[PDB]
Amino acid sequence: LVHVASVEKGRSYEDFQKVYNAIALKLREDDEYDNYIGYGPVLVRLAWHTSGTWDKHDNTGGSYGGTYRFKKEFNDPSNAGLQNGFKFLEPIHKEFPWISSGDLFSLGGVTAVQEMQGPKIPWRCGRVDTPEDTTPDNGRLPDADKDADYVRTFFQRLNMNDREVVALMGAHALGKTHLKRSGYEGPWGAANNVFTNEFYLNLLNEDWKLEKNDANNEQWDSKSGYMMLPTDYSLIQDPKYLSIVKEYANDQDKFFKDFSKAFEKLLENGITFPKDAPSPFIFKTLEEQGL
Ligand code: HEM
Repeated sequence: LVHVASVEKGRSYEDFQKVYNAIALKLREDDEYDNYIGYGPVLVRLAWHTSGTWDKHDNTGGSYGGTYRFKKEFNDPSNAGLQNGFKFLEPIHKEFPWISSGDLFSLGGVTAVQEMQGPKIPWRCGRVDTPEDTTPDNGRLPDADKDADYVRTFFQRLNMNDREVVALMGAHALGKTHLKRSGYEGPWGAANNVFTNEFYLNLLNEDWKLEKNDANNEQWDSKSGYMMLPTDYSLIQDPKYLSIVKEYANDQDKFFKDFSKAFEKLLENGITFPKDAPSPFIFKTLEEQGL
């Protein structure tokens, strides 16, 4: 199965910047969500989970088909809580019914990262909705209770290498774990709706204790009130990951650049872009537009 990007008919950069802007304005407006964290983090996670079902071996799953809209995928236990991101995007889709679902879910993530003062993420249009029977089964998203070997092997299926994995994990600066949603509780840091390299700094610099939470799962906790999942912590247990964590803790621009590449790649896995497709778009933030 080849998934060829097909530009929504007649649309160009300005159309998608209008969608960007509507997402960004609603992100600003709907600020109460999740104890005033706002929807940025869950939109980033929605983009990732709708992309991260991809299997490089047979091109099943991935962002192209926008299959999260079907009940098997929106009810994946691994996706618990993402319905909030979907509901956020609903009025956006109603205003711009021409955008594909995959394009909207992925654009939500780009918009969230950028509006949270993260790197620019080039974004390409052209995902096309595919039917219900193309929805990937549950179980393709990763477990959190595992070690570095798990993480490394997991991400090979998404064609990500060590640097790409450690960069992508930096998105765990954002938002928080919610006990009822996954069995883990707590934020990873203080700046959880501003995109920074704090995840790496906290991994290296907090004093972590291995504790059990109220769902009887182990997680790493600090006196500052932060947590790390076992898979996060694996990034400093494994010496290869550790080196990269230290790099990003010590170079914010490098983290931004590597995250941007890896996140675009994640959002584009499985899609074939014709030779004459438009170049990737780089959207202006609301701030850059004076909006
Ligand atoms: C080994 C890989 C990963 C594992 C096991 C993992 C696991 C988790 C878990 C358990 C949660 C908490 C869900 C909840 O209780 O609300 C979470 C939240 C989150 N993850 Fe991941 N994650 C991984 C990779 C990633 C990647 C690659 C990204 C995106 C680049 C990402 C972005 C997020 C965001 C932004 C949140 C916060 C969501 C919110 O506040 O609502 N994660 N992750």
